Amino acid sequence: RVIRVGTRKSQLARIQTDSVVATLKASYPGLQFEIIAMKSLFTKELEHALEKNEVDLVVHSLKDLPTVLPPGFTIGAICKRENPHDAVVFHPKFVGKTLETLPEKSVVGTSSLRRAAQLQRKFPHLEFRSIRGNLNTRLRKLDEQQEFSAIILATAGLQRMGWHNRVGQILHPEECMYAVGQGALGVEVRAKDQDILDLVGVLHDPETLLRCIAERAFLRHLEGGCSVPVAVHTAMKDGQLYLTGGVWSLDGSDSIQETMQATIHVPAQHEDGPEDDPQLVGITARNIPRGPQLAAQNLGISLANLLLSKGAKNILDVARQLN
Ligand SMILES: *Cc1[nH]c(Cc2[nH]c(Cc3[nH]c(Cc4[nH]cc(CCC(=O)O)c4CC(=O)O)c(CCC(=O)O)c3CC(=O)O)c(CCC(=O)O)c2CC(=O)O)c(CCC(=O)O)c1CC(=O)O
Repeated sequence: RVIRVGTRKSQLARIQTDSVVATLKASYPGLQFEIIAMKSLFTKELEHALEKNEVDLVVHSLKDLPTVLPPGFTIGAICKRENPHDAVVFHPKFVGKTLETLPEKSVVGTSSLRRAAQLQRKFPHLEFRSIRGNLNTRLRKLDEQQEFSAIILATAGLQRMGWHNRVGQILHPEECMYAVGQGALGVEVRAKDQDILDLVGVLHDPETLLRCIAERAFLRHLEGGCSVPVAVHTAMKDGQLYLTGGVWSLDGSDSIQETMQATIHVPAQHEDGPEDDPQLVGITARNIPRGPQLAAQNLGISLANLLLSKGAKNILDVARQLN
């Protein structure tokens, strides 16, 4: 009867879970949804819950899900993407500044290798430094202490907190391309639970799905391991899917970046697809035509092979061993 939704207890995970449950209740007003509250450790804890039929589905930020999931789990819904951009919050003394106009040697807080690599390259006169804590803690550090002049974070995190007004600068791709999956939510479920897969398949957004298949296929084929600097940009326009991807050394000084495109129509109709169909980069979308999904996957693989031909494996190897 009731659909059990497991969640981490942190505030942003609860907000994300609530928003997905709200969309499910809009399609299914006659159904009961119960929220059960209980990093890579907690991902496995939620997977255990799901393996043991303690919960039926779990909501993650998509960028937080590896491109290979354990067997028995799949991503049963890619929700419509929120804003994928990275953003800057400034120290309060910096009224109306941007990263371009901060004094030289200002310290910017980020614990993302990806952001730090791209931003050191774009802003060589700033210092980029690790900062610890959840979003409320980083904002306190910034408001109360003098170490940091600014911090970097995902716009969609602040947006979900109701704190969009804290944003002082939205970074564009030439400054900082986003992480694979950033801004999309993914729902993880048991790989062979057909009732729940049909249920959450109403959440799939076809454009976001194809974009993220391509972003994820690209990342998987690079085989860089976790936490190397890799970033993407995707757009669907005029029948084309565009994928830009890049890799960087930790200090940003070495980089390879290329763009490929493919003719991929965004499907507007749901279709009743076959059940034997294997998942693509951990995603199961049986109600969306399969052809465009495979084409999005092939685009990511292609762009990854191009980058590897131009030397990406050596950049990723060095970055991985120096993190
Ligand atoms: C091998 C491998 N492991 C993973 C899982 C994985 N993903 C990341 C990316 C990551 N996560 C966070 C924290 C965060 N998650 C969501 C938000 C809000 C935005 C949103 O919903 O999209 C946030 C906060 C925020 O971004 O503001 C971060 C940022 C950490 C920080 O700011 O200090 C990042 C890094 C980034 O965006 O560049 C991680 C890293 C976690 C970390 O660095 O703290 C991990 C696990 C790990 O590497 O240990 C993946 C998937 C990565 C992807 O798809 O983007 C992979 C890749 C693979 O399978 O090859």
